[PDB]
Amino acid sequence: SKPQPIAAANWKCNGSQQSLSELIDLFNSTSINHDVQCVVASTFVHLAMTKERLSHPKFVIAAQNAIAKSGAFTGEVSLPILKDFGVNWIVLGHSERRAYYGETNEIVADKVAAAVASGFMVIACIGETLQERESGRTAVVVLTQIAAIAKKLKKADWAKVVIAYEPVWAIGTGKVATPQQAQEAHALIRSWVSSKIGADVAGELRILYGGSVNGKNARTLYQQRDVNGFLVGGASLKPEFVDIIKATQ
Amino acid sequence: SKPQPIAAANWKCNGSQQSLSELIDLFNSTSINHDVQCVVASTFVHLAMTKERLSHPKFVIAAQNAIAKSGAFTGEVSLPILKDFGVNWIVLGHSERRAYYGETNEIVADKVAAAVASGFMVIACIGETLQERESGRTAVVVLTQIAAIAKKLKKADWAKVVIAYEPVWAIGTGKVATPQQAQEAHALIRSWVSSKIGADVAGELRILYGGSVNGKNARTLYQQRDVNGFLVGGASLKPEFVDIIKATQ
Ligand SMILES: O=C(O)CCP(=O)(O)O
Repeated sequence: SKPQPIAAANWKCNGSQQSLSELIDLFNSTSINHDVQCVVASTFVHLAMTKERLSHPKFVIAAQNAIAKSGAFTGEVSLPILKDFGVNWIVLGHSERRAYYGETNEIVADKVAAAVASGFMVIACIGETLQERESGRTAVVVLTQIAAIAKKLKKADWAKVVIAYEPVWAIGTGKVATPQQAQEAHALIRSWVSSKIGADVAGELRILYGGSVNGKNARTLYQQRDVNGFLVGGASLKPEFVDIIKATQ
Repeated sequence: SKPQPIAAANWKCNGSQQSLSELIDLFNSTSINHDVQCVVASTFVHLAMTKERLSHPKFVIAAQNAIAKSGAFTGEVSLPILKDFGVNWIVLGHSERRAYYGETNEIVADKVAAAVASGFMVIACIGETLQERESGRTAVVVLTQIAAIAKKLKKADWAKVVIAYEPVWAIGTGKVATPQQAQEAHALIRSWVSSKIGADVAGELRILYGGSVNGKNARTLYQQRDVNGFLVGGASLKPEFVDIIKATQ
């Protein structure tokens, strides 16, 4: 017995009106018969189009980032802005952002807290590098990530949180990650939550696999005990995302 | 005589749907009797609502930032995405991006270069901080900034560039630079431009003032030989933006 799965599509910084419109269309067609939460996370610029055009009852929209308050932050987009706009979902603290845009754990932690406080469903990202992994530092890092986030949350706040574990060590590196390696990590996050936050929170918590997933492997990855869905990059700009959703039962 | 002035609104990370509709209705209501190019830079999230609703022939819509190419940059927007969406103007290198989000002169220069390659009209922000001004270093700072941009740009490119001079210490503080401070700063930029690029280019270039511009101060700032207009933060969220516009006459 698992919680409700989530098939999240992180379109990242990609797409055109034309190409996206098409994909939206493929999606609304999809017959999904089980309890799953489909999430399409578009660029800020594509939100409106996606909003109007996505009609499927299992699909909800997410933004790929946000700052906490409004004000003088040229080029940024805030939680109030998003909330007014009718977005209740958010990806926070992705790998690409921690790398290229200076997202310390504490910045992420703060963002998650702000979001949770504004009523969003947060897909908060954690995950270690090839360097970190290699040097025997996996658990230390992942637990620190989750702990930093954990601090600012009250127990009741966990209902608003989804964790996506990203194997950074396996992305762009050459390395392969097996379903047992996903699961090793997944189970260690849940361990942590169970232990510090509580078994009841633990049981309900969605831990999405945030690494390389496609139509071929998603069923297998899904087979694992602590894999509750996916945060999809590549395969999300594609028709196979539909197999990704199916693979969640 | 002078080049065609610009009056740009930098809404920054601010706004509500209804609030912006309102300004836009006002803006559409306004009869701009003189040749001025009016710009509205709204958040990414509102580019749709701005583009669809903003009717006035003297107004363009602009983005507050972008990255050069599309790819795996979760949270970010690229030039190609903006170009696709019918946005042809961009504000780049803003003080708040340089400060908070580590945008170096290198980064700005690269962004600008790419933006002009892709056929955008670019408002490039340059300006010293309080510390530098008090240290006597303003000259060095502004030139280094302008020269960085210059490196990446060949002659013709200049046609699509607009230079915004915004002293950090005047950004939403109340400390509007005097007309004398602005005019000496603006002249310096132009004397560097004529020297390095060409006199032909220097007379064509627009150089804008930004930092604590309101309806009151605007007319005098504008009277200075080398002041081609304004980049307005705060007063752009108000009906006084209109006053600032009429000030470029
Ligand atoms: O930084 C800007 O672009 C304008 C700052 P102000 O709000 O003082 O006009």
